[PDB]
Amino acid sequence: LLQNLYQPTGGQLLLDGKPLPQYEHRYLHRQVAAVGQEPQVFGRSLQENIAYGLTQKPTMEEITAAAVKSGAHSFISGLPQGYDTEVDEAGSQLSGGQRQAVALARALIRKPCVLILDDATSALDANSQLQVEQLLYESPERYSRSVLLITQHLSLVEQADHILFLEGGAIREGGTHQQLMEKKGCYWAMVQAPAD
Amino acid sequence: NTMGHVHSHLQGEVFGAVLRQETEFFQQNQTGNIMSRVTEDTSTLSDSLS
Amino acid sequence: LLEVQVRESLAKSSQVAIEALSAMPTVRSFANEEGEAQKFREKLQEIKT
Amino acid sequence: RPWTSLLLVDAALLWLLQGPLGTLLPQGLPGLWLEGTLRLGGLWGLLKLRGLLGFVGTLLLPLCLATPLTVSLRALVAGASRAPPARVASAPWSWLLVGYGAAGLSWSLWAVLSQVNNKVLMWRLLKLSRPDLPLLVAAFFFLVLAVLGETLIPHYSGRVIDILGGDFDPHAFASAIFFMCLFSFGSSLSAGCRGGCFTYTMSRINLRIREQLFSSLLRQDLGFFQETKTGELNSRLSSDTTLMSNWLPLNANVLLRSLVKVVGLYGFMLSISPRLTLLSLLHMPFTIAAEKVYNTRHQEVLREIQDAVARAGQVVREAVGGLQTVRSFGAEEHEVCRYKEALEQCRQLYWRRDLERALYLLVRRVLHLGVQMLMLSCGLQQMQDGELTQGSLLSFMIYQESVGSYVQTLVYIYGDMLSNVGAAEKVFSYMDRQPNLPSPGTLAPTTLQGVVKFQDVSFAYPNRPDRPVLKGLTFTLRPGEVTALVGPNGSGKSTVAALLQNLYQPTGGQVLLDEKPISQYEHCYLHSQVVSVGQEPVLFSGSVRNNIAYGLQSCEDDKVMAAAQAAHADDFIQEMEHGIYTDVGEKGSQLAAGQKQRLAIARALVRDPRVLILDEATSALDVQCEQALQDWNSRGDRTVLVIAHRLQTVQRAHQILVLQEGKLQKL
Ligand SMILES: Nc1ncnc2c1ncn2[C@@H]1O[C@H](COP(=O)(O)OP(=O)(O)O)[C@@H](O)[C@H]1O
Ligand SMILES: [Mg+2]
Repeated sequence: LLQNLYQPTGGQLLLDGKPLPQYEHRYLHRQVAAVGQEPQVFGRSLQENIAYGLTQKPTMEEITAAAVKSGAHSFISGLPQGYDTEVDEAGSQLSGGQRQAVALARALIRKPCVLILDDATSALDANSQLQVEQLLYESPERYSRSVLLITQHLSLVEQADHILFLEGGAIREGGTHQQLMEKKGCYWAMVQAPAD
Repeated sequence: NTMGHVHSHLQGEVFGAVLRQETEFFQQNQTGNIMSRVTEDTSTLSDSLS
Repeated sequence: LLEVQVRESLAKSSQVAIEALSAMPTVRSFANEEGEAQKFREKLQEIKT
Repeated sequence: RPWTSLLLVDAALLWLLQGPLGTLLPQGLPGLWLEGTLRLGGLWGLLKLRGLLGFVGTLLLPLCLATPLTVSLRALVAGASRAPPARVASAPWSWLLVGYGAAGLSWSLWAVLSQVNNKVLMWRLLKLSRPDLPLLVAAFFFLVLAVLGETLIPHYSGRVIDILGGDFDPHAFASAIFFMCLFSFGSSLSAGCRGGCFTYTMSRINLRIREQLFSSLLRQDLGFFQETKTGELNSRLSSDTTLMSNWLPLNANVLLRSLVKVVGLYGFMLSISPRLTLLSLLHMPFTIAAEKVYNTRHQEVLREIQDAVARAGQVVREAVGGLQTVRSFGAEEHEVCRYKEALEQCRQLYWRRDLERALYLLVRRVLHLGVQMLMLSCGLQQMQDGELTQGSLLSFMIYQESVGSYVQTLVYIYGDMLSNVGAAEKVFSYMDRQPNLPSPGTLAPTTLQGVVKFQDVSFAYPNRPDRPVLKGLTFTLRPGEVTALVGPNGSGKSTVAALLQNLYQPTGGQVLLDEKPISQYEHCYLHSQVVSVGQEPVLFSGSVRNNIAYGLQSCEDDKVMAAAQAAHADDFIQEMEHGIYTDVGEKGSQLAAGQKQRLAIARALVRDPRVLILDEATSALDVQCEQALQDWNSRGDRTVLVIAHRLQTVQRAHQILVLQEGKLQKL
């Protein structure tokens, strides 16, 4: 819904105080960027995957900066052809975690105002997890964007400014980590479920 | 030459129209089906036309 | 009407082929090449009729 | 240099043969033959001595024996009663000039004229068309009947015309009309049956091609699908198959009619005038040379066209398959631009093909007009000389033009069929490709313990063999115990899973199931006893029941329900519109990620596998389901390999194997 793929049946969803359909297609989709749950990678060079949909082709400096931010520079640089490494149609060359890093670099190269991360840390290794934590809660650019962090890694959720427990399609509770832990509601039960 | 131009223009128009649809149009119509309609139906139509 | 049916059957065959050839590790990991072949053959049988 | 030397030596030899040497030689046909042999011998010797026979030898035998041989043929057709022929050297310069021109033109035609791949592909097409033999027999029978009736219609048409033009006798008019109608009716019936049979044969051949190509593709190794693209394979399967059978109804009919008629027409024109009949063969060299050139160009352009069509199909495949990702970057216009560029390339290739074909048709029309003018001139000269009468000349012109048209049609249609069959070379290549896999096994033991053993297994993907992924892995998996394979991304854990399922072969070492190589087990038994829950499960469009029992010939609904219950998929299955008969969507699109993982787990568990490989089977799973599916997988008689990115919910495993950069690390 936040990417304008579907229109809400009820209520209203406002970006900067105006509905998403009132914004231009490409403007909206370069101002709101999302890393999907199973990110799709096309059969092209990693350079063309990272910059996919930009009207003005970015310079390699921008692409490498995005890869550094997402942690994809480490493995892309080590490839025999580097950023010119043609990717398979299904992206089978890129292992799980590397594909998510490439998708995150693709999202970040746009410098979006809204950044959605949909279970984007499931496959990232320790280095990329540290990179995403730095990007969220430490980077100077965090002040220029809002992040919707859909996840199940409580390490990042604990630092989240706000937490929303969407259970059954409705938000059963919300607030900071301390408030939810005090309430001992669904969030506390989920956190202490493994400890049971 | 004219028929080649017609064929190319028609295929491009069909592909653009398909891509202009909504997100659920691609859950009712499956990838191979749409691909066959775009690539094969147009080609046969144009050959018969010419 | 006849040609509409023919095009629809060809499209269904294309769907079967595209779906099978895109998940070959999954088809082979369950030894189901014969089933995909059977689905394709059913669509071809419609086209033949 | 060589040409001037040839001219000088030829002039010297002719001058010598004109002098006292010629007087010794006899007069008549033997004299000309001996003079030609002496000329050829002198030229051959004087060129072998001077070492200029490397490329001028081909022109020697014609140039020296074109004049005598010609004369002989004349004396064999028009008779030798005429005056004895004159010697080459004694003949004026015009004969020598015409001989030089004839030798040069024949040399050029033979250079142009001097295929096996096309012949073998056509033989393969005939082998594939063998099952349609009865239909072809019926079509040939109906074709023969149609020709026989069409030979009878003209007599009664002419009778009707004559009756109308002259005295009108109603009885004769009615009889002629009746017989014309009768024969037209019969011929039309036969023609319709013939056309229907040919069309049905073409359709059957097309469907057979498609089925065989798809069944062959399904047998290929996985590197074949890594090195190819799905959209291009579909483009082959839906367009090159059409090309392979796109001409039978028309080309076959035309070829067979022309074949039936040419022999009789040649017999007739031999009956009228063998001399002019031999003259009429002037067209064949040029026809065949032009056909060869055009066919080469045509086949090349057809192959390029098919390649471009495949590329455009791949563009559409990627754009539509990943629609939600292109639409989430506002990149539909980019995809349309890419497709339009591909279509422009295809259009330019089409234009080249059509332009070349039009130019070829123009060229052969010009050839036909010129040869007909030449034949008319020669026949007029003969008629003036008194050799043949006006009626004979007209009849021969009709017959010879008809045979010329028939032969040109035969050549063109045969070349067109060869080009169409050979442009679809990748279809035959895929149908005849041999998978890079070991020979199928035959072991289907009733009882399987499940003891797996990797022994010094080293693996490198055949697409990139220069980069090893596994380096001397060695371990054992025992039944009733759990082994947790843990390591960072790119370690090679999914490679271990693929090797354990026999999807790839190790470049070194062995993978043993019950002390025997895993490649020695039957395909179906192996993959029903060794099952895996993949990293990102792939579902297929259809009912949930089919997805769960995907690959089982007969699985009862109770087993499907039990598998769903075991995987905790029954909770959300009953909330669907139709339960287990609800369509999941292409790639399981109408589902949540955890629901897809649970469905994959249920599919894996429905088989009661002896070896179970859970490759990140609990990544996209909520904490409650992760805890629920913790360790009940094992039942004391099942080997389990739980691949985990980290040491998460795996410390309850009997054995722990850490893998880093393709190397196993001891605890
Ligand atoms: N189909 C393939 N063709 C070529 N190289 C591949 C293929 N699949 C994987 N690789 C390479 O082999 C490596 C092995 O890692 P892999 O086992 O796929 O991931 P992980 O170790 O995270 O389970 C990958 O990182 C990739 O570089
Ligand atoms: Mg893996």
